[PDB]
Amino acid sequence: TAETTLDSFFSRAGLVGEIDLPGYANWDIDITGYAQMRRKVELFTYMRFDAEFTFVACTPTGEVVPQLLQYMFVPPGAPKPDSRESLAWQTATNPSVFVKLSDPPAQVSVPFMSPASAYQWFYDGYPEYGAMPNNMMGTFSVRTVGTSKSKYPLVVRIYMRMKHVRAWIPRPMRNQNYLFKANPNYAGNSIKPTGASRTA
Amino acid sequence: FTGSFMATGKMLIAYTPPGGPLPKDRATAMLGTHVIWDFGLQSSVTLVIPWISNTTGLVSIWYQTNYVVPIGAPNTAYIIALAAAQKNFTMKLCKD
Amino acid sequence: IIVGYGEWPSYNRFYTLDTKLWEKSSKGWYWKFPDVLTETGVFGQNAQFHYLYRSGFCIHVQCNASKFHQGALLVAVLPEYVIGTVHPPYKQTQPGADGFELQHPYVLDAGIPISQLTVCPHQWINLRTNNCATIIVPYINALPFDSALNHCNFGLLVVPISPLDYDQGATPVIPITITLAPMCSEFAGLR
Amino acid sequence: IIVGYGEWPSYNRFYTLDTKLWEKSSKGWYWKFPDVLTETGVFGQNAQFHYLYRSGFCIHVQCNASKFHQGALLVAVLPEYVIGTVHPPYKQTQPGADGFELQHPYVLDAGIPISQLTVCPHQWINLRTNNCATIIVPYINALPFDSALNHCNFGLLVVPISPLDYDQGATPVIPITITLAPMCSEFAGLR
Amino acid sequence: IIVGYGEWPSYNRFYTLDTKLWEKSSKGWYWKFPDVLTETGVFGQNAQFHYLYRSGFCIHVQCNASKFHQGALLVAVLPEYVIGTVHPPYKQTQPGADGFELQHPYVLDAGIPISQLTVCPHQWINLRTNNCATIIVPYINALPFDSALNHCNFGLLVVPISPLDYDQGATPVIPITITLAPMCSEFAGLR
Repeated sequence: TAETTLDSFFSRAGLVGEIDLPGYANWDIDITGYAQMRRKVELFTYMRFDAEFTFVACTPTGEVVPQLLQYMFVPPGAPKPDSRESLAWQTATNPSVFVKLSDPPAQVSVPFMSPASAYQWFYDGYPEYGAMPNNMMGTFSVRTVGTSKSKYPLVVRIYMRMKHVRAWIPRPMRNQNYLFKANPNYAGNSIKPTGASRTA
Repeated sequence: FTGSFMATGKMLIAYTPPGGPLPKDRATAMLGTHVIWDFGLQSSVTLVIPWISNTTGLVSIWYQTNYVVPIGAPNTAYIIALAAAQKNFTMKLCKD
Repeated sequence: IIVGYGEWPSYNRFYTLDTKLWEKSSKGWYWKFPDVLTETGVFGQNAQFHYLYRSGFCIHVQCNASKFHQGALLVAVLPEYVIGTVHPPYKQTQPGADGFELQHPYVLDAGIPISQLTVCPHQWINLRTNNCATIIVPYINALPFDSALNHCNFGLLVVPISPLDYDQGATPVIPITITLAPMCSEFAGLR
Repeated sequence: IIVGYGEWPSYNRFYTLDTKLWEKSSKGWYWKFPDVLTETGVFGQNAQFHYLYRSGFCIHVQCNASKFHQGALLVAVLPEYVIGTVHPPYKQTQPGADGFELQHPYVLDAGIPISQLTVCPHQWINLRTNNCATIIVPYINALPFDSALNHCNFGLLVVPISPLDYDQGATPVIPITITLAPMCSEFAGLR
Repeated sequence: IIVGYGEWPSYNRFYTLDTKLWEKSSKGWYWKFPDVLTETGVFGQNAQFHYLYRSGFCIHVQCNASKFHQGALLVAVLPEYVIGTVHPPYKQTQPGADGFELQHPYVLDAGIPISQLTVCPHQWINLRTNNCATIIVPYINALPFDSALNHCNFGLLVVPISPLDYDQGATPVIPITITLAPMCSEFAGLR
């Protein structure tokens, strides 16, 4: 029984988003970034969990270079940086982490951000239909510390693991192929059965 | 209700207080005082008029659902209305 | 009775919607709650003149069929039942006290299988077993109160699992009656 | 049972009359009591050889109909049921254990409305509700005893309020059976 | 407070009507009750959708005048205040929450003297003595309940007994505010 608990079902950090810096990039937090995890989270209607993020940065060839990086987390409602010299970078209320590529990957924890009591994956209404307003976790912005252009191309990988997962209102699991990240529509003409068939 | 035993259906019996007009449809007929009468289960229902005196009230009867009947049973039925007075009815000023 | 999720609604009369005529070509119907009661009644008079709202419901479904008709109906409540189009129009998204017809009952207009609806609070309407199905649903939401006009808590789905069958001469349409009574209703913010 | 006027008859076997075939064109039937039993039986042997007489009655009416027939019968006793012609003949005035057919059931051959018969001891025979109707009538007269040959105490009226309906193929005639048992009978003046 | 006729109304918020501008040429104003509250408010929503009705009232009259204005106001309730024309029109007979102007305050549009109104529940508004006058009127009628749309229980009369006087430069209009709170209200016959 201990194997099928929610925490075991939703443990095992998975790669959510990859960032390329061939000199900054924004990555809005989205669990759906993990390809196979949307169908797993949609099986309930409400969730409440804390996330751990790990940032594994390296060159496109996987080689480790001596460069300083800054990943800043802007909480929901804060403005995003628009360039490499925006005043949003020096803001104290957007927590940052300064790590070299030689040091072990940065590991930060983000608590439950929603003003409601649970993350809801389906909004049966309007705040534009189906736009769940208070599901926004924040945003992670990555840039290389320094004023001049960096000497190496970088690839940043993000691994997210949920801890303390709580769920409510189970529902049937998706069987059709996903088309859009926000609304659940399918392809009506190319509708398929749940599984395989036979002859008799 | 005087239909076949295998005949089923529902009917709406609404009473409108004095002054109120005839409802335009079943949607506003249900909002007032009413009973939902299905005659597949119960063959006779009673509607109690709250109070009258010498505008008067209205009683209307609506098809909540269509008339469903099996094969071999008559396709038309009849309803008999039996009216009476409660224990608190009184009269005055006898007149020929 | 089926008490949805094992909880009675906590902290007020019967409403009868239009009958739906179940046929050989019928696919299914769904009603959005509490949007089904907003446009009609004293309950819907409070909904359109208040900001916040919370309430349970007591949905009762009946079918008037003889002994020579056969078929089965699956009635189930699906909290936060979002529609998936082949954006939906307003009439399809929030149909009034007249429901809407499912064009693809297999995926239920949401890309989810009909076969798995039994995970939700439900009852079976088998014409040879019973004609009644009553479900008591509590208030389900992430917030204690919510807008009744811009948000639907759940959607009542009634789908013919097995087609209606009858002999020629019998009545070809089976009326479906739904009687819903708000329970433990609350309102706030008189606008 | 319906006890007529709330009194049990005070101070003796079942008699079965001819069945009456209820049809689509039937208007109604009436039997004169105790003249219905005078011509037949050991009871009627005393009636024709005695001067005075008093007795209650226990009228039981049954209809043998299936579930695919519909209709309603009003059975009621009317003390001193006098006939009004459009004088009546003897066969119409005192019909034997074969009743008579009402030509004008609306006025009941007496100029009185059928709609008001419920003021009398009565029962309803609704083919989808019940097939039996039993009425216990006491002795009703202005004198303790009366002649059984020249005077009828009351007349049992059986009138189809709603016409018999059936599908073509079903039995078009519904037999009506009346079984009457004299109760607390008395006789005097052996002639 | 003046309790009308010594009885508190037996078996619900303040309503503020439009201010009336008291001037040098003003003759008087009258409001018909409960017709003054029928067209406005949640109270008037029940009045127009119910058959019967009964309620007391708590009329409060205020005048905002300085120490350099003078005048006196007689506020009084007159049960069954019928208008007498020099038939009245509808607007004159039942004026809404805007009253009507008396053309002949001496006879009070009813052929009765202004001098004798003190026999009714009343209070004096003397600008140098007080600015408030509150009257508690019970339900007065020959029947326990009455129609709120076709019948006015009483009429609140406010008449300037002595003309308003002031020096040139002071404000020439004195606003009159009436705040009425239904008390012990009852309704029946939801139409």
